[PDB]
Amino acid sequence: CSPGIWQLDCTHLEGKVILVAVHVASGYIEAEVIPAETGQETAYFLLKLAGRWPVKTVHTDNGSNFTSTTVKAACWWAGIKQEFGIPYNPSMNKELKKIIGQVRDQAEHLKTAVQMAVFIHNHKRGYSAGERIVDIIATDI
Amino acid sequence: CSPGIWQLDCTHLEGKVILVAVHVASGYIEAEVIPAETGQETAYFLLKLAGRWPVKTVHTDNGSNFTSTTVKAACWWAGIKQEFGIPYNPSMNKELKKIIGQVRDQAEHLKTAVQMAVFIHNHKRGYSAGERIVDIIATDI
Ligand SMILES: Cc1ccc2c(c1[C@H](OC(C)(C)C)C(=O)O)[C@]1(CC2)CC[C@@H](C)CC1
Ligand SMILES: Cc1ccc2c(c1[C@H](OC(C)(C)C)C(=O)O)[C@]1(CC2)CC[C@@H](C)CC1
Repeated sequence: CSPGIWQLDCTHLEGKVILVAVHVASGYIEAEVIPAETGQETAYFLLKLAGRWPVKTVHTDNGSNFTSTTVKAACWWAGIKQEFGIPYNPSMNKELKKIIGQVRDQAEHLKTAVQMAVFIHNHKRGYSAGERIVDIIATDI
Repeated sequence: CSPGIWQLDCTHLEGKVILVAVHVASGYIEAEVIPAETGQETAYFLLKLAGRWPVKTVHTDNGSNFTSTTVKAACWWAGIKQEFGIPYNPSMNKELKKIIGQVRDQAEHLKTAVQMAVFIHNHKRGYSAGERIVDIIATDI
């Protein structure tokens, strides 16, 4: 609901790892294939994300993702706090996997199809996710 | 001046290649270390960028960057045209290298320092580049 909240999760496809970041208020997605589920990969991704968008808090469906000192150092440097207002009651990852499968045959590498699917998701329409995120953030200013 | 214009260039540091994308109207930067100056690296970067921002035209200071069929295919799929309104009369890359040098000792890897410098650049103040780009794009809507 708030404009600075992002949710980060990893999902798996074709034996590879996809890190998926969702801007909760807009549905806008940032995703990319990473070599492994490691603290260093998560930390580097957070640093990239935080330099491109105003990231205030981060949530996840796997709390242990954020236990490594390397991730904690990346949140510390970027001024990112953990999100505590989003409960866990056991979506976009399935929508993303659906789009990836639709375009998968158009690219050789999974990482390319992932970026094609991010493009499709963020620009699909009644605004698009890419339109909503900028309107939410700009309005917050 | 127009909200869909980006300029892409590669610069070199520590024997590595930095791809730098600048949103011309705002000064907002996206940058990352890439293994080599190749058409495939440029194409993948453009696909990523185009899924995150509304990219209409792309300029560069090295026209031959955009001659590979692989880059042409990435522009074709994302609907990106070449920018023809920005002449070439022989800046941000120097500002970026300045910031990188300031933070370089705080990280082991150059790629990390680059993302730290992107963060510093985009959030430095009279708005910041990250504030201007969202205001420009949102206003365009
Ligand atoms: C390797 C490779 C070779 C050639 C082409 C592609 C690629 C993709 O890999 C890179 C993004 C790293 C260049 C891929 O994974 O096939 C295109 C078309 C032409 C790029 C644009 C895409 C929209 C379609 C796939
Ligand atoms: C390898 C490595 C190991 C440990 C730490 C870091 C790193 C950096 O590399 C990754 C971003 C890939 C994790 C680096 O290049 O040193 C930090 C602190 C702790 C991450 C946060 C940064 C703001 C400072 C450097």
